[PDB]
Amino acid sequence: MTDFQKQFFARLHIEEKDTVSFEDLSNIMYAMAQTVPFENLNILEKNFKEISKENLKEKILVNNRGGLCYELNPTMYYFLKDSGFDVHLVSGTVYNAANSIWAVDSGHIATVLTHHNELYLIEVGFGSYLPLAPVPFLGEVIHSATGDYRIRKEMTEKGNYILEMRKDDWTLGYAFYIEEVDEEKANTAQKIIVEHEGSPFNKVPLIVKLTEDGHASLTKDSLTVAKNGKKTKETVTDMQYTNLLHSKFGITL
Ligand SMILES: C[N+]1(CCCS(=O)(=O)[O-])CCCCC1
Repeated sequence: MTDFQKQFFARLHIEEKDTVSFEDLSNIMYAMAQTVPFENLNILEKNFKEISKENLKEKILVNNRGGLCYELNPTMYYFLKDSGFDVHLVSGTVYNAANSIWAVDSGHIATVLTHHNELYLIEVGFGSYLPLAPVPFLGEVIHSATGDYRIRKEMTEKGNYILEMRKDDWTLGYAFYIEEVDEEKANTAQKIIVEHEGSPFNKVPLIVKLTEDGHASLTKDSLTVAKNGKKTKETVTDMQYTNLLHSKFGITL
């Protein structure tokens, strides 16, 4: 068991395990969603670092922060790698179904896992749109509390595969290429999301995390808490913003 693995189990508040199985992945992903939030604050504080195993262990596992896709998915990638799984990073581009257009090119990073000769997409970083389990490339629908998810082989101008989702009809989440990439592509996604003028993540604070009974979202101005059949939206002032970061998301800057 490496230090990365130990800090990871600790971060997720789940049992240490010297042998991690495939059947375990779903519950680790669920635990990761409950504990590690999607957040962009290091872009705004201008203290993002190079994407690496050490920097990420320190930011996410030691300092109990969250991150964006190019931080959360490589984090899981490293955990999965030390756990003996055959894993790879892939690059893609998110689609903005609302406005019917692509997000910034090559802004997304994700993880693919090989088990028993079959491919699974491991997705823990796509905001709150989380499958909470591996998504089989064979095409099977994964049902989670955040919605439905499936992979399709499909050439677009942003990849040769797609992650589709709902919840009302199937809509494109992101397109990606199955071709393997490394940390340098991850650092490039960061640069893109930090710098590009059309990036959704370099203007205002954005923090989301799943919870027991739904999810919670925070911005410069408002806190949204969704439970089942109930949503609360409320204004947040600068004075309440530090407490909320800590109390709802375990974030201390
Ligand atoms: C296929 N598509 C996405 C459609 C968007 S939908 O929400 O309906 O799934 C349209 C532009 C070409 C590449 C992406």
